[PDB]
Amino acid sequence: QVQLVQSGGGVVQPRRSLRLSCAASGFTFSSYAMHWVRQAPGKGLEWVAVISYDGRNKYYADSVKGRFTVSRDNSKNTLYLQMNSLRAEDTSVYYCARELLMDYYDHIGYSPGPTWGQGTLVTVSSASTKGPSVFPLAPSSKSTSGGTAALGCLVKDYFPEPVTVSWNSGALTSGVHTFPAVLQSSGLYSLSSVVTVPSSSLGTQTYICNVNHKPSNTKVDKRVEPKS
Amino acid sequence: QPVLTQPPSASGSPGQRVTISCSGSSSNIGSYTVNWYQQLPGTAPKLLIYSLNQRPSGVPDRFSGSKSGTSASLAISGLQSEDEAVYYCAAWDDSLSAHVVFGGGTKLTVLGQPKAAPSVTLFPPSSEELQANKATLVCLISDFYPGAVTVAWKADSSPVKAGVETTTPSKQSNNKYAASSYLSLTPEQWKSHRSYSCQVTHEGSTVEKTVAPT
Repeated sequence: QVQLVQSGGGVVQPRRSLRLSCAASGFTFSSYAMHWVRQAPGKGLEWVAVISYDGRNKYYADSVKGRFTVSRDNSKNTLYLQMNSLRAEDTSVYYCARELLMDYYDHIGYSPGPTWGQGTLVTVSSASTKGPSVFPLAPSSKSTSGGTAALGCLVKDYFPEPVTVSWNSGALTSGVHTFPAVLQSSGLYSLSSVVTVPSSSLGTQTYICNVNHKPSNTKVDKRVEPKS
Repeated sequence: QPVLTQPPSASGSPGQRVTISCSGSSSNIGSYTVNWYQQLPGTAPKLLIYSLNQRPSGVPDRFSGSKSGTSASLAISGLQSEDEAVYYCAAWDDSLSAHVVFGGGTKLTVLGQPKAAPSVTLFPPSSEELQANKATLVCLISDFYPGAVTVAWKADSSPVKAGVETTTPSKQSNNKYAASSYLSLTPEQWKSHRSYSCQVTHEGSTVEKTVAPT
């Protein structure tokens, strides 16, 4: 069958290197220009590079010029991306893709064609295991509407994923919403967990968020109450 | 031009036609052909349209492409549920620093349940965080459909862009969507304004919540 298979992705620090490969089968690789395209989590496609069939001509995205090098070995039906001088923003899934037509034309240029690999994830980060700081998100008149109050916990600055949050050791589940984490420019994650409860309980019922960050073997139990 | 311009999102009901535009310039769409790609969650993009108006085998004939001047357009006749996907246009660009240029992607929702406006909750910085010399506003956005929102923050009435981090909407278990946005301030910034607001825009309607220092 016609296919491309990327390998080589993994976790790396910035200012280091990583080498990707893409093994083609089922078509005449040596007759086609080849592309690399990348996609950051939750974001759009970004072209990285193209290499001509014979390796004589290469073009690059401006942001990787001077850092990445595309190459190929036609005898092995393999495409390579040598990613030197890695930066955090190089974090992405990297796809290889075959050029649309076998030969080059004036009104076409280059463009990714019909054959794409499955992607390999490269994660570039200088962060290291760190447990979260947990802050209460106190209920207030402003988080209260219709006999229901919202209150929560802010789970800040941890690494890596994941964190789990329960409320009252599992005794509170209805109305609990733990949101997906944001990855901050600092390289650390934060998330929030919010519960909607009857306003009636804010006096009698105690609300404790139980935060577990297994990667750092940290556990935090924090009571969340109305402000003072 | 570093990104061909596409609408961030689109929607239609089964059976409807939709069109998705892609705007560029003379050095890309004006001079070279446009391709379209379809991407489903967690899967590689698929070539949908090449050479402006041609379909690979395995692509339904309800997809078509056109171009006029420096704009290109993907039309989907007779939407079906499986057309829900992100669509990207791309073209070669022969500027200085020639390159393939992608559009930013359009998330197309094929409407399968009623429109649902987001619930928004905005929390101010806690007193514990302020004592750590930090301040985070937390804007939690849930239960919206379709799954596309934009978030804008204000200090008093003025736009704030620095220190904003917003997640990409993710499906909830009930098939509506959630997102969150965080505004980082200094304690000084937080107390030096009368209020801050998080505004969420969804299908043309805005939901704003406001908090103020204690």
